[PDB]
Amino acid sequence: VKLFRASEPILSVLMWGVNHTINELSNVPVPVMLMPDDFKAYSKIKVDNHLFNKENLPSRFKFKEYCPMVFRNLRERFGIDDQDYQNSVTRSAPINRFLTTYDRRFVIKTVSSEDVAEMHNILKKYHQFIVECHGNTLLPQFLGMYRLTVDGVETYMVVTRNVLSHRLTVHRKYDLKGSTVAREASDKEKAKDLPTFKDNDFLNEGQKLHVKKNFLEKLKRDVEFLAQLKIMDYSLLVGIHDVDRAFFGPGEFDPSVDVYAMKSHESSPKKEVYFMAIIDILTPEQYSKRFNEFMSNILT
Amino acid sequence: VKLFRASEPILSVLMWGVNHTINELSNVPVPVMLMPDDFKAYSKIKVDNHLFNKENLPSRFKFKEYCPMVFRNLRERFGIDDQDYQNSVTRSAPINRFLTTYDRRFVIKTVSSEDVAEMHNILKKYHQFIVECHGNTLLPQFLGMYRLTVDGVETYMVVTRNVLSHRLTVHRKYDLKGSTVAREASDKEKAKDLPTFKDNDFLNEGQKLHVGEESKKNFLEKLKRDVEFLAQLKIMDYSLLVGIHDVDRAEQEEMEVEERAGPGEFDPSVDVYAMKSHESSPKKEVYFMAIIDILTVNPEQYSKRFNEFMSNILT
Ligand SMILES: O=c1[nH]cnc2c1ncn2[C@@H]1O[C@H](COP(=O)(O)OP(=O)(O)O)[C@@H](O)[C@H]1O
Ligand SMILES: O=c1[nH]cnc2c1ncn2[C@@H]1O[C@H](COP(=O)(O)OP(=O)(O)O)[C@@H](O)[C@H]1O
Repeated sequence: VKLFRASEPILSVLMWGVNHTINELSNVPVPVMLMPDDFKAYSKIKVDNHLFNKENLPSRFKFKEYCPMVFRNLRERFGIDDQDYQNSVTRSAPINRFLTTYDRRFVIKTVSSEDVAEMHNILKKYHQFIVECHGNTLLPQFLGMYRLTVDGVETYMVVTRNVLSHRLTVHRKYDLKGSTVAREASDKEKAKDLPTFKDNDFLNEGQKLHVKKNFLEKLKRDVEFLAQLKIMDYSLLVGIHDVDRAFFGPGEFDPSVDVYAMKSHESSPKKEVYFMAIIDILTPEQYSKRFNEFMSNILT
Repeated sequence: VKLFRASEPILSVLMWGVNHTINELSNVPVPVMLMPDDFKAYSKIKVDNHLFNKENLPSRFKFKEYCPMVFRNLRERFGIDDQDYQNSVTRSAPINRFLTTYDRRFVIKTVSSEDVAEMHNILKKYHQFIVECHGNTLLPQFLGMYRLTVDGVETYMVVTRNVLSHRLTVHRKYDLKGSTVAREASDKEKAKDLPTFKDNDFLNEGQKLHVGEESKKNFLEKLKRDVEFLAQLKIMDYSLLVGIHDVDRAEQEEMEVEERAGPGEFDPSVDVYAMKSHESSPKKEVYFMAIIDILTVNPEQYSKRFNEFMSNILT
């Protein structure tokens, strides 16, 4: 019984809508492939109850899903079953603009109208690039994109698969950009429960990441693709888990789930698990090489 | 997997709507009591898809369900599972303004906005009546009420359980109102396949129904209670619907079907208006009898003439 009980009502609508749209899709056959119109399609639902079912939902709200068929296909190509996606969103309210599902499997990012337009401009090429990868890629894995309307105000959301592990506590996080600029953790951010250490502090800390080659074979392909689409401003996200810090076990992960995880070599000083993926690709060619250059020199 | 294919877009929308509201309702807990708000409540849904899922449904439609908690309670009080109700509407398109679900269990009547308003003004007394008679009534058993919007046009629909069996063929039917006036079926009507006969057609045929004492008296007690209730609401124009099933004729027809390649027994949990004919009766028959057309000569007077007529309708 899905009472859509959430820490605030926009999350109740998120849960209701993902539930609703995924059930509707279970009544829509999967095609022999996608058509152009699938890349221009949307679904729209306006809910207007009166004295009914108001305990957790609002009485009036809207939900819009951009390109349901394309995103259902992507979900398939990334190895995610729709009912799993549905349960990760609906079984308990998402948690903390960036959210995660209760099981930390997927992350929900608030985006702008500009970003939604940008994904529409990239979508057919993104999808064919993922067809040609057989999904073996470091780009964000886009699972769904929604517009919610609560109390008159529209909110746009993109759902991705999580870079970090949904089970293993992550001990240090870095947001690398490869720039010839000055990205460093702010003193306010440096005092966070878990800091986000941008580019400079990765070399001012001295962390290396020890292991090998298939990774760069995939990354070069990715950033070539992003530059060739005039995308800039993207970051690479690195997460460090210290096994030693510490049923189930330490350093133990499922690679079918934590798709980006990577075990450290025996030669590493500490026993570690790394997680690595590209993020924030909704906005040029120089940016590619510089960026690649930086990460060219993270691995040992 | 449910395509909702139907001969008309409105039926498709009806199937979608019953599916949607029943599944929504399954996420809503079943209340201890009903509250008064529940009798003014409604659920609205407005769909505008674009290049998406338009094989069977329209891109744009609306669906409204009246007092859904109240009709869910009613369903439960008439022994009808919600899951079953949605399957009868959604597994296959309803058929032939009157429709029936494919499995012939439920009847869907297009009605008027005034009918919806009348249902609203009587619903709370109707629900109390059903509660205090435990669903034992010849009145209509109302299961849902909806408003569909297709091509900018609203259509009101009331779902009821069938007076007629979902299995046993009906070979005669009468619509009796007890009126003093000459109710008779037209040449047009009397030329249909299953013509719907009226009062004087019933009398000129000298039809009488032998049900036996026990179920006769159950029927007459039910009917006294029901039409007293109706009269206390200023409701008229309602009829008794009687369908007659000829067991022997059904045996012959079914055998003629089998040749092209129990008997007279029914389930009273399902065919709740069904009565066997007395052990010592001329033909082995099964009747189905109920009150119909409830949303609208004094009302006390209509009650009186009606009851005195239907009292003599059977032996
Ligand atoms: O998939 C994720 N899992 C966990 N945290 C993430 C994930 N994606 C982004 N983050 C966190 O939120 C931050 C915002 O990243 P992003 O570059 O997409 O936002 P931006 O447009 O403000 O630059 C990341 O640097 C990191 O702190
Ligand atoms: O429950 C039913 N099962 C089978 N036929 C029905 C049922 N209800 C109504 N009918 C058919 O519809 C006819 C008219 O019904 P009703 O008197 O309620 O509508 P009205 O407002 O047009 O007079 C009935 O006399 C009968 O022919």
